[PDB]
Amino acid sequence: SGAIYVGNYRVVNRHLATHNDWANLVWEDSSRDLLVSSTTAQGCDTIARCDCQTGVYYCSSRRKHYPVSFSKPSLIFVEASEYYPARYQSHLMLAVGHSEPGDCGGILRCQHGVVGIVSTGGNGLVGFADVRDLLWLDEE
Ligand SMILES: CSc1ccncc1NS(=O)(=O)N1CCC[C@H](C(N)=O)C1
Ligand SMILES: [Zn+2]
Repeated sequence: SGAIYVGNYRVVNRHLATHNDWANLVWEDSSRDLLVSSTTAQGCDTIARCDCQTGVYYCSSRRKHYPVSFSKPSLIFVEASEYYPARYQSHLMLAVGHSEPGDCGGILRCQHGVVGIVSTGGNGLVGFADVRDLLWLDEE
């Protein structure tokens, strides 16, 4: 579990969105595993606007933040899970690191701010849904 709180927005994995998230929906995209809802209080996270390929992510299954090297956002095949059928997920970055299903939502960050959230994994890999292209998270 986990979310990004920037401005009056809450960014979560689409597959983990609550009924309150859907009832206050701003934008969702199943191909990216992302959903954004509106919030009453202002959040403290800042979004990175950069092309870093190194950063640090939070792994809840280890209670630890790990430094990682990650690939550029791409279209990657993701196997069938209890949340989606086998499909191509877009804007996904891969890294070598520990992950378990419940680790989804952990933040990946660089020196500039939040880069994305854990979305996929398995066998010593972890995948992150990038958010750096969503410029509208910084306004309105
Ligand atoms: C951190 S997710 C994870 C980690 C380790 N083993 C396995 C997994 N699970 S998964 O990769 O099948 N995942 C399950 C939840 C939905 C995800 C999606 N974005 O399509 C796919
Ligand atoms: Zn950066």
